[PDB]
Amino acid sequence: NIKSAKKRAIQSEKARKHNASRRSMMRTFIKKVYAAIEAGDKAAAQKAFNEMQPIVDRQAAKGLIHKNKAARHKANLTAQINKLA
Amino acid sequence: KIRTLQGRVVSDKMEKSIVVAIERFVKHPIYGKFIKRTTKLHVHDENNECGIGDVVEIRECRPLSKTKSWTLVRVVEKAV
Amino acid sequence: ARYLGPKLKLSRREGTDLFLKSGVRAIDTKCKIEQAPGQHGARKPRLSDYGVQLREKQKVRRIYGVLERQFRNYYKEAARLKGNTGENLLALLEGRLDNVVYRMGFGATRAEARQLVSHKAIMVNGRVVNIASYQVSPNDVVSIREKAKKQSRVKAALELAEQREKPTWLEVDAGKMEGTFKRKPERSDLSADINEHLIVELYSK
Amino acid sequence: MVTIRLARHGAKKRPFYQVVVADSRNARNGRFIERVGFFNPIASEKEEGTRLDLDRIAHWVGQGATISDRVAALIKEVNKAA
Amino acid sequence: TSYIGGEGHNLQEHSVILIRGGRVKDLPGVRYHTVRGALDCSGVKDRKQARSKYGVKRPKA
RNA sequence: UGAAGAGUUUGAUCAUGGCUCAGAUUGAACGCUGGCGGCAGGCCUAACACAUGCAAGUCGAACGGUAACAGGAAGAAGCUUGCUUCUUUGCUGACGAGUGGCGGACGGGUGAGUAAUGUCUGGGAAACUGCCUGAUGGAGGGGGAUAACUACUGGAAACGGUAGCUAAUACCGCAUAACGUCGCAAGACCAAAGAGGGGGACCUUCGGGCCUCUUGCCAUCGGAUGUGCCCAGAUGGGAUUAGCUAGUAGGUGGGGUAACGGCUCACCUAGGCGACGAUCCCUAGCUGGUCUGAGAGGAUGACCAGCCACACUGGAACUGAGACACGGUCCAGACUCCUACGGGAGGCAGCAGUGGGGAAUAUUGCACAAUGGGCGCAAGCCUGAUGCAGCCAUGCCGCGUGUAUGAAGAAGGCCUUCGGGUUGUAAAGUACUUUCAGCGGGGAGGAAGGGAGUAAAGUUAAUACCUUUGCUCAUUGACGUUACCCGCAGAAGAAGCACCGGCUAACUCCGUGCCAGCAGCCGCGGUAAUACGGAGGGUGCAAGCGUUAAUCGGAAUUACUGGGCGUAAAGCGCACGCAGGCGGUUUGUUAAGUCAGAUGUGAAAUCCCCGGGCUCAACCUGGGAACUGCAUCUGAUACUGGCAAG
Repeated sequence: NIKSAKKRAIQSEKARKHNASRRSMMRTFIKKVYAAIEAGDKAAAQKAFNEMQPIVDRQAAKGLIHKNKAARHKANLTAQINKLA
Repeated sequence: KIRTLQGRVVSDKMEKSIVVAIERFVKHPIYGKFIKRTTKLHVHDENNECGIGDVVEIRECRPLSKTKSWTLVRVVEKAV
Repeated sequence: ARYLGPKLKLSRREGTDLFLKSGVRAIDTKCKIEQAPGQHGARKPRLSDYGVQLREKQKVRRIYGVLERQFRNYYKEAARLKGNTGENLLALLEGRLDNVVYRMGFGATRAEARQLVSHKAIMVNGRVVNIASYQVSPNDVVSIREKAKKQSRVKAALELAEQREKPTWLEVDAGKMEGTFKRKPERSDLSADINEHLIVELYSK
Repeated sequence: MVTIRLARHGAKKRPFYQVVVADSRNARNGRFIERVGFFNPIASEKEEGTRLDLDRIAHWVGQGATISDRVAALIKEVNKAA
Repeated sequence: TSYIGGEGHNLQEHSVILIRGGRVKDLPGVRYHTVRGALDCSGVKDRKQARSKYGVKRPKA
């Protein structure tokens, strides 16, 4: 019907695709941390986290996540690394 | 410290949790007889340190599990 | 609203002179007071404990021309006031402008007062009022507008008033033909044979 | 968006407005927070046309409340008068 | 069953009628009392008093 | 300020006991009738199907731009001697389509679902909060794009695909660095945007920089507001529903959300819920309130307002501060329709209207002038919200339909002892009045504001600009030929409806002859019948008046206030007894019940009171009272409960 809705629709499809790419990118730099947590290496997990920390915190700043889910993923991975070794 | 609802624990079996039964008068709204209405309510007890039948002093906390929102502050009676 | 009325078969039923007509009409002079209101003559009236308050409620309604809707509204706003419910009814019926323009001495019957009021003639507190139900508050000064000061009626109907009694809760300066409802009428000076404690049981069923 | 708009409450052809403090998202004759004074547009010294309770308006305005269009005039037409 | 009271009768076997209520006291359970002169059932003949309770309306008079 | 009874079982009466009636109210309907006007309501049924029109946009001060329109600018030309026919330019106002921002989550509808983590009251913590507000800072630099647009370009269509094109406050990196997050601490890591207005003064590749103005931007901390979550109590019928429950109850850990939590997963414990009614079934949106009632209570929940839930039926999620989203997306199904049959399109529980169903419920209006809302720097656009109009006696309120005087009681009717009485001063006639409707002219108030100039110490440039004020000028009303006022007519246009045996105010005559019929009850009709039908007369109410339906009352007829059980209905056939319910007496203690006081809260409107404004009233409205509650705190300690001693 309305001219608004059929622009907000294509706009939301574009934003869907772009947001989806960002979140399925960050869900790789968290699973790279997990694949080292289960691997039981302190150092490899340390690099995995020190590379995660921008990406999960970068878009929490300006997008998908916001500060509380970024805080959660930082915290409950620092905690898991600490008690790894 | 809100009103620290005194109650008598019913069943301390369940792990780190109890069942405290509060008892209350209330005048019957339509007939006027002071009836005794119990208020059973799950309480989180952290050490299983209270046995059936001793009056405890419980408090409102954030929900701690599905249907468990009370913890006690201190016990004022021994089970036996 | 007023319904053109039962004429004198009105007052014949109640017995007492209910003033729809005023003049030499007090004596019979073609009125035939209580010969018969109709088909049967002086049939003995076997009124029940009910009929003798319907009779008085419609003595009161039909003195003033009030009706069942307005008379029950008057009943309710007389029964929510403070004090004697019956004297409250008579007070708020006596303060009615249709009435007061009569008790002033203007006109000759409350139908004439109801018509003068409705025809802009009576003007109270300096602003024209043509509602007959306007409850005249005390200390008001009722008048007659300039157009109707000498119209046809109040020059003679006023002379038909001095032989009549002077109601003592309002004063009439007939020489200037403007009056002042000075204070609230009471039961005692409102010298009527009306038993309030029949009406009040009629409505308080 | 707490606002100090007006709600129309009087009968037909004769509007009466309460100066209400309510947020924007509510319909003007929906919910509200505080009722600080009224406005009766009718004139010719029937009565006071406005009573307004300036201290609660000043409080709300200093608390982040957007004082609306007609009521803005209502404020100073009081202050200019007194 | 509905009673067709009035001063005379005018219905048929398929005319649509407007049932009313108000039990009749004689028949063993005719407790609806058809309205006169509202739906396709005519009024009553030459009837002057209580004329509203039947479907006839103001002879010139 | 508060409280009524009557009839009816009998030859008859005292009681029981139902049944009926008299009051008030309705989102009413129907029957007969009808003049106004004010205020207010108006599909209660099929959450059935929906023609057709409107119901959601805005900003060119974000940016490519020109699709038009206009201001034109330039140019070629008509001379048309300086006027205007043409070709380019977005150069300008401005603006279609496009990207972008914000709003489509509000406002508006409905009550299907929901019997309860939904609603109401009262507390609480483990949370976010676009717009608005205070404080603090930051606000450098770079990139790759893609619609627009161009040109091909399939598809009947719906709708696309190729090749170039292109900017931005779009998008993303970089330096960026806490008052941030993670972390014990160290350390680590994280953002952003420009835009206009005038350029004083200067520079200017004359881009603009640069000064300045305004506004926007990023980060953090508050605020307010909104929302999420939690707990307790209270919220329908059925026990002819007595057992239910395995992520089910809890605990470890992961994982998950803004946030706690079985919210989810692995594991372990074997619980949890239930007579104080779980589970199951039926019905139902919930509240302030409405009606009724002396009141307790009962019945309700259309209007108005707060919360909830749904948006053709059923799944899901995206985008976003906020949705699982009426006029948004994907998917199914039923449909309705286009279809070239290969495929597509739609959702009035918005407004008005249509078909249907129904006893029953309205216009396919006017304006955004007010109030509010969205976007905007503002002018402004948009608003089926809203304001008003239309229809409808649906209600409530106010008015009118004439007023006086008038007999030999005019005739004429009714009856009639024929005497007359009655209809009845009623009529006619007599003098007069014009309120409403009619005609004519006067005629507010709802309009505050916004526009154009004007002083500014404000701001810096000093006036520039902007800002607010102050002043001046002109300007905005749908309704609406407004209310109201004044002139002109003449009684000129304005009365019905039920009822009359008792209950109940109000009876006579005739026809009928258990027939036609009536009827709320008692009961009438079989030769007068004040009960049916007609006439005259009266009674009651009056633009109404009757009937049906519905609720409460009366009904003390579910009885808490406020009933009973020998014989009227009603003591289990009798015991024992768990749970339950009650508990002698003195002292001490507590202070849970109780009581007093206090503090918050009990939305607004409703209800009541004293007012006030509409010529009165309905109606509107100020202030109070009231909301009989809940929670917290402080006292008392007689009575009830606890604990102890007897």
